[PDB]
Amino acid sequence: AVVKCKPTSPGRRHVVKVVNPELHKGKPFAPLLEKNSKSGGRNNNGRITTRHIGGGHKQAYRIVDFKRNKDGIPAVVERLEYDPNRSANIALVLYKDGERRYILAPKGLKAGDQIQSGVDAAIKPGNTLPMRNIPVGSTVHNVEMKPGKGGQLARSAGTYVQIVARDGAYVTLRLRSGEMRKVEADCRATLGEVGNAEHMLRVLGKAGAARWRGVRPTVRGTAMNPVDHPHGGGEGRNFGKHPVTPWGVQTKGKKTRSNKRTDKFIVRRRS
Amino acid sequence: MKRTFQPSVLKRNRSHGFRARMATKNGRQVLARRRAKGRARLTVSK
Amino acid sequence: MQVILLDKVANLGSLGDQVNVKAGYARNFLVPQGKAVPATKKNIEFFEARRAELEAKLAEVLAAANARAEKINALETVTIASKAGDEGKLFGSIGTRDIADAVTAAGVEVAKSEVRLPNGVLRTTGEHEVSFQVHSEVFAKVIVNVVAE
Amino acid sequence: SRVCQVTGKRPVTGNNRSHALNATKRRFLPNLHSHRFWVESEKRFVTLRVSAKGMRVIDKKGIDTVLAELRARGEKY
RNA sequence: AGGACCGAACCGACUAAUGUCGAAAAAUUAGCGGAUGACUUGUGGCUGGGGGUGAAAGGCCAAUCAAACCGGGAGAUAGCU
RNA sequence: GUUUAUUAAAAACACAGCACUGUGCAAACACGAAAGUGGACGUAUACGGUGUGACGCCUGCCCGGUGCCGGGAGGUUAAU
RNA sequence: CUUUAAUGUUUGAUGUUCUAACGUUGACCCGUAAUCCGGGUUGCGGACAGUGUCUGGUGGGUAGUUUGACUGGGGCGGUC
Repeated sequence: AVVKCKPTSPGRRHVVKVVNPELHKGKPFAPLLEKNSKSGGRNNNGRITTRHIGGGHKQAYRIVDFKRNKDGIPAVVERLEYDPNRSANIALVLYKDGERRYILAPKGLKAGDQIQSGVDAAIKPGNTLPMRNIPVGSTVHNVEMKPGKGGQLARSAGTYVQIVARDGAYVTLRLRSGEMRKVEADCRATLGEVGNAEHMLRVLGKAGAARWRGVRPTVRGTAMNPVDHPHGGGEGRNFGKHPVTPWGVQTKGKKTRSNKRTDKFIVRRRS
Repeated sequence: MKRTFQPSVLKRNRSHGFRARMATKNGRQVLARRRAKGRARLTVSK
Repeated sequence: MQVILLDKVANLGSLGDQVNVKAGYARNFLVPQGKAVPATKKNIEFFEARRAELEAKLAEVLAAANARAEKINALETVTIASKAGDEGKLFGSIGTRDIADAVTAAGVEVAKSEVRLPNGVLRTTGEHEVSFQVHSEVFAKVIVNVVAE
Repeated sequence: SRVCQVTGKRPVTGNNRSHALNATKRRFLPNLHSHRFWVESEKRFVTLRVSAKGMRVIDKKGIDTVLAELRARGEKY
């Protein structure tokens, strides 16, 4: 649900919250937790490799099952939980044998639902099937690119891909970016689309909302000096230069895709 | 006025102590230069 | 490069002739597979006598043994029962491990790599023709019928 | 290190004269490649880091002779 | 409930005066701003000089920064005093 | 809210929001002669860069020049 | 010689298939109570990619330097 707060005071005026009543109001499953120390954008050398990253509230990593290797074992959905790491919510799944796992929650998933994995599975949302068994023209999420890898495509909230073509041992996928990718058939995918589709409606409201979300202030190149940035300098907001990255690479319409290795799996580019 | 020098025995030893100097070769060269000069206090220590 | 040949190559196979070959081809294929030996003024003398005719029989016997063993099964047919899906959509794709194991259990004694699948990987249920490459010039035809359970 | 395990080739520094004769320090690297050589003595494959020239000498001279020379040199393959 | 309000500790440093061989190599006195947060603080770590860090002032990096400090090339060179 | 510790606390910087653009994940990009790390145990409702700066009404005309993207007849064009 | 057409030859651009080089930040097993690494098995790519030498283009991202004298101060103008 989307609720807009009353303009009680500045900073709360523009906040738009996304309240999810069916979320679990309690501590998560301790056995599946794992510490996640923040890096602040620093790498092993200790230098800032990625800017505008730092701070934020402490958050624990949840071991989410992406491979879904428990084939032929029906499992019930215990509840849904808030995972700070993903944009989408996660679901606690209890298998018939009595083990609990975390999975991405699609739109149609809710407590008390039944899910299954492997070829011997129905077509209900949330089931894990290989594309060869999935009918063409359907919506799937958490797609794999190589068998057993785990799934990398369509993992964010409200994301999905289409089965557009089936060329024998290969399948063509149309991604939310308008990209048509050729993928090997045997590797797995999950039916339905990721839940929490209203992630756009949130606006964070104020400056500090981004601050405790792990994001640091961004400094425009113009405000910088000539030495530290290619932009900057001059009296009175002078630019007179083509936009560029801080390291001289020309941005704003310069393709940086140079792989020559995965191009054989690319059918069409973005448009 | 918080001056620059804020003493701390632990940090002083872990930054300029004997074991810190010997860990890396350059510190080893520093000890060698001190010995050649014949300084009474080779390094910092209690 | 000059190299003496032991096996019969389809294109340049003449059992020990000084035919130029690419160095990479010899290093990657001929040498590891024992189909050739690097002869440079030294192995030539040994080949003229110890291998010019002696090794010919030692090489033909293997071809004869393969020919007799690969006709062990007079029926020349394979039947496997699979729990295929309703109206097609076989349970899961099957490669060569299953058929090779079944053939070994009841049929011809064959290795794993010896099996070749020219027509896909036998996905659709029904009768299919499979070719086995047992020798450089010997081809074997086998009929495989998958029965839905 | 970028050192051939057969011929001992190592990177060698040098200058790159420009059209205006300007000199800048460069470095010529050997054409090293990781290759897997089949040896019948052990009936197994041994991985080596060799250059294009190194692979030629292995191709000409016996693989065993190169290994024996390599063992004498004291380098572990 | 609140980067909500008034206001001590705490953090900050807008105005004036004093002080400029001062008590102090930026302080005191009287007012002033924030004060549940993008807050503040202790301890210990990480980032090393054509580099770091920077809510961006060429600011900060041991009272020194449009390129730190120490030693060396080095008795650099000085058509200048 | 932040800033020129030690003459400038501001109209400057940041800001939520908006737009453009790059990136299909061995991602772009960054630090590294390299390995390897960060990005991220994230994967397009995500991430980087750039500009603008809540919100309201809007954001017009011009592709010559300089960039960027795409095309390809012909010309020119290194090593070899 | 102008003008044609078989077989064999030097072949090179182009396309298809294969795997044994090579890639694998795919899976499984072992060293090994090990997310490194190595080996083995297998899958997927595959003579591409990637790397070395040579070479064209791009290249203030970075570096070393230059940017005259006369002159009723200098600059501008003019002059040599």
